Amino acid sequence: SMENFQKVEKIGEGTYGVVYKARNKLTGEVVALKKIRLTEGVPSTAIREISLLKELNHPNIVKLLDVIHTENKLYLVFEFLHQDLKKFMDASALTGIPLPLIKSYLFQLLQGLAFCHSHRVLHRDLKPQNLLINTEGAIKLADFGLARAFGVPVRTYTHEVVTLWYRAPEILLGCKYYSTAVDIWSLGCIFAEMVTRRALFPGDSEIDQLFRIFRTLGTPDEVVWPGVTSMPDYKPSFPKWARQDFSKVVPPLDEDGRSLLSQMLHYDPNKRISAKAALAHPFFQDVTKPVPHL
Amino acid sequence: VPDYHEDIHTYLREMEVKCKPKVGYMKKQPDITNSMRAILVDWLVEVGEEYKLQNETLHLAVNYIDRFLSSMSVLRGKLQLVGTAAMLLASKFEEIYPPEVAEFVYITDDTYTKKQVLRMEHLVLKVLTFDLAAPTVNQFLTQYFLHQQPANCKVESLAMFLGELSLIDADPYLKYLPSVIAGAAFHLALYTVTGQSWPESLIRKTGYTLESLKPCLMDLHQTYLKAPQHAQQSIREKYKNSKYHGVSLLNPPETLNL
Ligand SMILES: NC(=O)c1ccc(Nc2nc(OCC3CCCCC3)c3nc[nH]c3n2)cc1
Ligand SMILES: [Mg+2]
Repeated sequence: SMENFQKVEKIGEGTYGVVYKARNKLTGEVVALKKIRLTEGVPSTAIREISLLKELNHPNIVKLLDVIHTENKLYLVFEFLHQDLKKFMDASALTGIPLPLIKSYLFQLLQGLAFCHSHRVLHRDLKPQNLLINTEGAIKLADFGLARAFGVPVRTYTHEVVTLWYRAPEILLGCKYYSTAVDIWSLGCIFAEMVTRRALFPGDSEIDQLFRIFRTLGTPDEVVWPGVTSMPDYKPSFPKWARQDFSKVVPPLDEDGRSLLSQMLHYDPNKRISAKAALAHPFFQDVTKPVPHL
Repeated sequence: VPDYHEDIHTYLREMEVKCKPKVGYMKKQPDITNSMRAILVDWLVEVGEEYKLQNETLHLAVNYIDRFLSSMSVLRGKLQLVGTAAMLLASKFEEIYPPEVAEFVYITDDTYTKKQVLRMEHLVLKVLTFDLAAPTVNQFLTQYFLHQQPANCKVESLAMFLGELSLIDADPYLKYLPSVIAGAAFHLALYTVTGQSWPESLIRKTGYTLESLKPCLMDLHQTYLKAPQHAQQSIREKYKNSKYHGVSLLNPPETLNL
């Protein structure tokens, strides 16, 4: 089955499995092989990822090329990308990531996210480690092991969801229904982080996360977010911090930027901008596709 | 989130077609019958109740069973194994906490071993080419419900209940798409309970009219009228429960007056 691949080096460990870079001996094509040693049979994370990735075919969604399915092992053959945002931003250490490259990745990521959401998929674990970039200037959503197909309207799904720094206030406050708006929030956080190159809400616990968010955006009340004070994990004792002027939240950002970021980090999931709608934001009027210094 | 409702609806209707089981398959099944399938489905319902599984899970499971059986001929003694593996797959896909494999072995009164359930799971996966995210009558109804004014818990439960019956009988329901059964279901529920019809907004939405749904509506209406007498009864019992507002106890309309 694996005759044609030559392992080259181990890439890392995601939600499940282990990923290796490898090349196809007959074609030349470099691939990421996610290996799943096969208890309880095929893990639901592997079942969702494959079933969902097969449907998601988009230039900004990492592409599943093949599934080599064995009795003891299951292998996912993915298109190979060169690095992750996280690795890149730490490399962008000094330079900083230039606005045009930021705008581009953001535009692309909104594209890949729009497509997921139009295909009833929540990704649920967007964070720089999971966003992969190539040498041509493309960026792509990866690791759909946390993903899930949703229904309309949504019902309750796993509460235990999204890396904490990127996790929406509605998940933190225990809302019984979350939707596509969690992924947009993640992406908001990432946008801020390409800019400042540091995580916008690096909390070490749930209450820590909430408070950091509240310090930045204001403690939400019923006015800014109808329904909040009745949320299972909301507390009347929450300090009431004033909202900051957004220009202070990401100083390098100009008017359109701040505007876009604020709609991505709207508290009220229903008012939070959709990926689709964000594509037409003035922030993007001059969007091109620079290749990054790799 | 109506920001995507229509992208999704359109997609589900493209996908229901690609995900449709072959309408002719039982005729090509040497050893099993519609009747043995209905028994199997009726047991799946029960399993669903016993582990408090989502209705969506049941429907998915069935979908996998029909599609698997569309190319794989199975001996009657093995049909339950297909069904067990399919429910374990549907659970892994759809549920927050899926019942563990042992729980699936157990509910076959150990008709089958762990290893057996798990090699079947692998085989359904291959026959289905991991394509598990199939549209169901459930995903359609749930969209159609958005079109109530005002919403009506009884209608919803009644819709759910009839869509559910439709899983039980391959003849006739294997020749209707999810989207259509759901349509007939919802029209039938709405009418039964409230006297209203398929709203103009769902015509605009789905492009279906009463006229298009008639064929299915006639079948379904008969299934409704005859349900108390069917060989399989698990859905009827399920739908007496307070969670579905006891709608199995609602009397079917005597006529539909189309
Ligand atoms: N930083 C690095 O060193 C690097 C990274 C990633 C990388 N390329 C690549 N990696 C994948 O999984 C990587 C995993 C690792 C752990 C988090 C989830 C993603 C892929 N899955 C599908 N295509 C993939 N391509 C090349 C170099
Ligand atoms: Mg036969």
